[PDB]
Amino acid sequence: ERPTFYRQELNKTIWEVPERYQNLSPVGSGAYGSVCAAFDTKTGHRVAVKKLSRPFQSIIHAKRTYRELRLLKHMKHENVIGLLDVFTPARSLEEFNDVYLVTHLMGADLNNIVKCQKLTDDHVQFLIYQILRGLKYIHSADIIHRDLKPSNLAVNEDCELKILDFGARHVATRWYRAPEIMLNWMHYNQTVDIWSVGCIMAELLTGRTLFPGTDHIDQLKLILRLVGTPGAELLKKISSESARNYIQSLAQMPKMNFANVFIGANPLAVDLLEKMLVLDSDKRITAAQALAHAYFAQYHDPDDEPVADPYDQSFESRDLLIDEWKSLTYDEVISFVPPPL
Ligand SMILES: CCOCn1oc(=O)c(-c2ccc(F)cc2)c1-c1ccnc(Oc2ccccc2O)n1
Repeated sequence: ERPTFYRQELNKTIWEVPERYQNLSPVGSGAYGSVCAAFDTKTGHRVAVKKLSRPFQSIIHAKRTYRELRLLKHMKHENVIGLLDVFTPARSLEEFNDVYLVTHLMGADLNNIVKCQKLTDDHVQFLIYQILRGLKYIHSADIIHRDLKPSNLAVNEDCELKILDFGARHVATRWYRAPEIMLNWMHYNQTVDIWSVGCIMAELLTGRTLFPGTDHIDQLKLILRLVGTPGAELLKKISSESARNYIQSLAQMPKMNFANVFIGANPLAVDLLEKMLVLDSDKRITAAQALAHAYFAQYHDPDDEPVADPYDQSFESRDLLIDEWKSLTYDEVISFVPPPL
């Protein structure tokens, strides 16, 4: 089989999709793409359709299309965005130049669902548990999110949450960023995603952004004032002289009393936060560890927290030319096989 398409301009952009999907309605766009809500007539479902902006405009563009198609094809978890479909109108490699991605429309992000804010301990518990559950899977594939933030979480009105790996507004990235990755570090880790999860949690229990820096310099100042200036041990792990100084040069920040800052809320929540917002990535709790913690007693089930199949990202090392990335991508478009009902 090979479907028939129809073009239209969802302002000011042109869309070329199988007749399968109807009622294409714009829902947002960034620099790397445009999404539309729509109805999958096959399954009778509502879906999100993403048209990538110019997938192969450059080497940098080429490899990221590829990166995106590859991760999305790999992700099969209820807490992580995956692919229902992927298509192109082209009929040969020769004319390949557009890529479309299909997934379950969620219709909003955490932000979009949460404001004005401060929800019951109960919803926080549930939202964060879904995030730690999807993160468990992703990390288990040897993948680091690194861009975890509210606008990177897709939530529907049933409060079900999915992590999207690529996807801002319509959040301010450095507000959610592990300190280590605002210092040029490192041979750092997975637990940078744990920092952000802590940052999101704080704001949900609190109704306000934990660390709304104005820049990377400010950002660190606010982080330090909560968590305090670094132990001499941590210090010794820092090779970056300039990093050491910036730190070593501050008010000697005392570690603040979580209890007092946070907030009148569930002492379990706070003791978990305590464990997520650590200066040392080496000492930060892990997705899986975080899931087995008292705070999520009513949601936590160890035999329903799957981990992923291994993912080859050896491609990340390579340096190919646009055409090779492009044909790589196409090959993956060609080979895609759809999910089961
Ligand atoms: C436009 C804001 O976010 C878009 N988001 O980034 C993406 O990149 C995709 C995306 C779409 C298709 C795909 F195959 C993969 C990702 C979606 C996406 C995925 C699923 N549902 C929705 O619905 C939303 C609508 C408005 C606001 C937030 C939403 O979550 N978006």
